[PDB]
Amino acid sequence: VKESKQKIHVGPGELDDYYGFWSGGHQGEVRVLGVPSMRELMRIPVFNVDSATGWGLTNESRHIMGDSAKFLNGDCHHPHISMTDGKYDGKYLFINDKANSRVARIRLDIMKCDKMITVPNVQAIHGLRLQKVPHTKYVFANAEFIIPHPNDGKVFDLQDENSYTMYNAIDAETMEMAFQVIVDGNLDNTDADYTGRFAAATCYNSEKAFDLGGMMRNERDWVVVFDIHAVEAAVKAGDFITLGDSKTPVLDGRKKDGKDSKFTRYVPVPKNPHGCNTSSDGKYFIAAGKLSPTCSMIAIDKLPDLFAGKLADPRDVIVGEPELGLGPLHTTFDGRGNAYTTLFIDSQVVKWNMEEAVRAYKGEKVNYIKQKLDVHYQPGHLHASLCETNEADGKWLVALSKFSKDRFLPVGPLHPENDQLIDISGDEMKLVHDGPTFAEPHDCIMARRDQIKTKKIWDRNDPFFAPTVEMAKKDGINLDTDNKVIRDGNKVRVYMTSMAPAFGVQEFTVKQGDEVTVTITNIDQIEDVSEGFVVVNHGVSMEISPQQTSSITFVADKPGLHWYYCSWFCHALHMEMVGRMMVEPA
Amino acid sequence: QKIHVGPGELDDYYGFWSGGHQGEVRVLGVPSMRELMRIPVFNVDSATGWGLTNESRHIMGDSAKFLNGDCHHPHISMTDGKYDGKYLFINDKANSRVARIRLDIMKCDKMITVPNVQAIHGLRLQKVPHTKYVFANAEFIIPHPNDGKVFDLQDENSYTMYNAIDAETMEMAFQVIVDGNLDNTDADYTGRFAAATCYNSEKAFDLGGMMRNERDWVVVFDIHAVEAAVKAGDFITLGDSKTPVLDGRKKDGKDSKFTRYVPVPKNPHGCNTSSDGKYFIAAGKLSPTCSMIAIDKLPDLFAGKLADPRDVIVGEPELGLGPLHTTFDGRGNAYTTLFIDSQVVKWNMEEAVRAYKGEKVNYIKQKLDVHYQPGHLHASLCETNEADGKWLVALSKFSKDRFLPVGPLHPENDQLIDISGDEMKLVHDGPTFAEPHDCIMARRDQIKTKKIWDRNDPFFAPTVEMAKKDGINLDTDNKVIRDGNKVRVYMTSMAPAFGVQEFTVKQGDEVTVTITNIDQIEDVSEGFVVVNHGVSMEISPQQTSSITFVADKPGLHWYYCSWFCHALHMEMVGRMMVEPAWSHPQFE
Ligand code: CUZ
Ligand code: CUA
Ligand code: CUA
Ligand SMILES: [Ca+2]
Ligand SMILES: [Ca+2]
Ligand SMILES: [Cl-]
Ligand SMILES: [Cl-]
Ligand SMILES: [K+]
Ligand code: NA
Ligand code: NA
Ligand SMILES: [Zn+2]
Ligand SMILES: [Zn+2]
Repeated sequence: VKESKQKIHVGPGELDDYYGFWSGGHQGEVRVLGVPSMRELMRIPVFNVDSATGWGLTNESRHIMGDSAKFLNGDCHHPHISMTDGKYDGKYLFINDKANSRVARIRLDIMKCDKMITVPNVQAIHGLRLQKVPHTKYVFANAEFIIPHPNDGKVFDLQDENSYTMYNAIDAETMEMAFQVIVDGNLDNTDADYTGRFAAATCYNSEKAFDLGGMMRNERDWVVVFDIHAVEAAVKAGDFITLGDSKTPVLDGRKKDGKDSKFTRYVPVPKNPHGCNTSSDGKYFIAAGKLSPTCSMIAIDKLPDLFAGKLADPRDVIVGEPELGLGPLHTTFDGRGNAYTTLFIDSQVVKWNMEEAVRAYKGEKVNYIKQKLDVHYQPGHLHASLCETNEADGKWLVALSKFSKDRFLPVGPLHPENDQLIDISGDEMKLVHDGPTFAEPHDCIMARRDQIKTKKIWDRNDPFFAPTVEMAKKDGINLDTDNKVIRDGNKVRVYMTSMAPAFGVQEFTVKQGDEVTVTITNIDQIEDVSEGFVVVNHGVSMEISPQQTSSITFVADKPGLHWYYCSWFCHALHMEMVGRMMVEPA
Repeated sequence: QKIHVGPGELDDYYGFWSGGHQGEVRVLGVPSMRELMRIPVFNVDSATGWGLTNESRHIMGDSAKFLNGDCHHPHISMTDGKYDGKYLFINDKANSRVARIRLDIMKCDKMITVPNVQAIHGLRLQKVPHTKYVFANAEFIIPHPNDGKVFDLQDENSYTMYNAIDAETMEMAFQVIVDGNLDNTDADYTGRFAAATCYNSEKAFDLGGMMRNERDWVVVFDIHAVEAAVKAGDFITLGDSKTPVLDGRKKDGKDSKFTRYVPVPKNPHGCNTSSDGKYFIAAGKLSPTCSMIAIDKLPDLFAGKLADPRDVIVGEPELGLGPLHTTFDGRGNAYTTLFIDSQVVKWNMEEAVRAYKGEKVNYIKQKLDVHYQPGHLHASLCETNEADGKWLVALSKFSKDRFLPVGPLHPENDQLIDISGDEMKLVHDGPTFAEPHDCIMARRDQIKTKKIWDRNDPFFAPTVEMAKKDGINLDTDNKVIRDGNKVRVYMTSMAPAFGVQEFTVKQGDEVTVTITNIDQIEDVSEGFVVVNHGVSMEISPQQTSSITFVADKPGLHWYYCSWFCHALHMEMVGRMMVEPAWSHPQFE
């Protein structure tokens, strides 16, 4: 006997116990929440353009974004935190972009996106998860959509021998591609084991069909299992091809005339399986059945025998297939031996015992279902605290439901997502809070307060603006002290320190048509004194926090006097923290 | 008064938060302080496609080229001094705009770039007899014309202007040249008078100069005189704008017909009309006071019956260090933020007036510590004659240690305070992003929203008229219209299928995709994303939305529905096939 009775109220002056990192959904950012209050503490821009901080306008952010800075949109789903020895290490958060086929890395000490990659030769990065052991060496990313190779407009047939999609491994630390594995069918979600050897992905379109009926044709799709060690061996030996103009090593993980690749095994699993979730004890890849009212449990410790050819049938690694309810989509873990699965149709979370399910699969009459909790309504992902680690603590569960209906005040034709906080600390799940959220966050991840360590003020050597420091060095500028205007043809490079309540350069004059770069270094040492910079009627806006250098470039296409001002309330004299750009005509 | 909204309970109020430097408007439930919706305005929203779609770019006009805004001041339209729930208006200081949000669909439906001005900051609405005008301050003095021949703020043609916009048409109604500059503004409860604070009577550009004068002022506008002069045709126009411009400057110590200047210390900031209609209350900021302007002494002021403009001041209570903003409980108490002392001070307005006449009396009732450095504050219904004295939100600029560390950039702290009693009680710390400066609350029953669009809605009526030139019935048609190097795809959609699931174009073609969501059920929002083309938008029930992009890449390119709509959402996809340029006629 043990009751679910955790406190959910965080009053004024008290602090949350966990960080929550929510996907921004179709809006493209990442959001930091406090748990259990469920309040949003910060927004981290990634694929969106943020007016407030200038992400997508500043030179530092556009440098990180590369050519994809031309896109103003992203579509996020799956946020994950880097691990060492199967425990969160607080270093990085990674997230997908389904719309423009990217992966982004967030540095959790500064809470900013610091690296971004467009995955080559694929369309739509959706499923995403991290290697656990011995650390997050790879980020594993699913490209969802089958395309021709090359995709040059000669062939559109998705059944062509060179039409396929690929599993993607990105080097977590350099954020360069590591390798890609061609697969049969398509990819939905993915997860990794607790050794570094195996990873797995559900596939819903084993039919390689383009119509909805054609995609639900097979009684069984599969989860494809990857022998990452075998892939690495082939890469070290130079046994790969490359595609197009990408140097990324490409391995062929498809079945050929019924013959298995060395890199993959295809395990039959019903049906359009969706979630692919690794239990915190490291025993199982659990695939949610979706169109089948089941989950399929793959025994990770049978995978070595599978790849060695010691098992008679790939179905032999399946050790449980519990029947749970209608529309199972995703699974999470309390660390006590239970799994928690969302039932999209029944609109519930079902708590079930994994080892009891395994015994039932063998024929024992044992009820593995512990409880079903109604949620409101149509849940997709769910997430228990530390569930992706061997420290899963069984304290909090968030279920992310797609249809909020009447759970909040009406706000027009568009509705919020309902992210419901559930106490799982005791024997009985208890619903404690309804959290409305914008643009369908879809999935989220939690970390203990003591697993995250952030900077109070920037380091002057920070790589985030190192390229700007280098520019300054070429101009002979000391960013910590200088207030100078550099003239170079029709290019003007203004450098200034800023400290509330005065810009270090309070006026400058240019010629109509000049290309103006303004570089600002906030030389305050006081935490929380953020500064801003806005050029009126020129589309220019950015943040400069303490000890940060930020820069932005725009053309002075309008003659006359044009004001700039500090946007971040920084001082009692904030309204008066302003300057003048004077633009001479021809 | 219940503080917590449990699962299945609803909030009692809507809150409309300024999005600050991030540029949107946010809808919260009060008292839970949870965000229920985001309404894109000056930001580009990946999720709904605002700033990408043809409908939204049509509304933004030429300013669709800007990806930023800087919001401060949301206000709800009124009839006879009470909110009527029709419209929300908000400022853009960064690119000099005013936007209107329709509160039935919770979208921005109109936007205007205010001509011949820089930086729209202060904004407020006429109260009586209804919101005929939106009043908006341009903060910064500029040359006229601003053609780069003259830069001097002291020149006789350097000035800023007060701006009145027609609330219903969202066209300019008039502009009034002022001395000094303009910070915040409010309006009376008759329709005759509006008022604005000024902090730069010195017309300087450096920090020292802007603080030189012991007093600046609040400028008072006689709107009846302005309208009369417009009907009489006694006005000029500036540049290409047809907006009537009236001159409200002093000339050689003689007042204009349109304005009076009441000296107020010092770099005053907030300008707030008491809910009983009695006072314009100016927050003294660099002066540890507020200045109370007796609205019923204004007619005499404008008729020469008073010797000194200061004679309309009937109170000037000493409150504390750095007064910025004032609000009202409807019980005769005012509440003022003290930025430096980091408090909310509750004070009785009638007793402050008594003390100004020398009657020794302590008008200060309570000082509540807030965390930290508060800017604006808002009490529920404070802008109307129904000010109900229930909730107060103070919007503080430095949250410091009140929330978990999230790196060098901190959230703002918007603190909900219970004022239903004699003692202010702090009940909730609400962190927010990008500095909402201000917010406005409305009772649940003051807001009525639509769940399904009407097919004739003006938001996409331009799109309906485009479709008709192509012979298209948007409610039924799934057609690919070709027109040179332009391709216009029209489709219905209803979960989980697009009505056009594939189409073929030539490389370089300009493709417009128009989708009409013909579902009838509430909350089946659909989406549309073209992979690797920077294309994303929302289509809600009965809405038509459209988006235009160049098919610049040969090959097969998937599109998919982004908004979860169905159990078969994952499979609601389509294919754009782009034939390569080398297989079609070659152009340079
Ligand atoms: Cu722009 S100021 Cu006190 Cu309104 Cu926040
Ligand atoms: Cu510097 Cu506000
Ligand atoms: Cu239609 Cu998702
Ligand atoms: Ca299938
Ligand atoms: Ca002054
Ligand atoms: Cl998953
Ligand atoms: Cl104000
Ligand atoms: K702040
Ligand atoms: Na990169
Ligand atoms: Na307009
Ligand atoms: Zn997902
Ligand atoms: Zn899912």
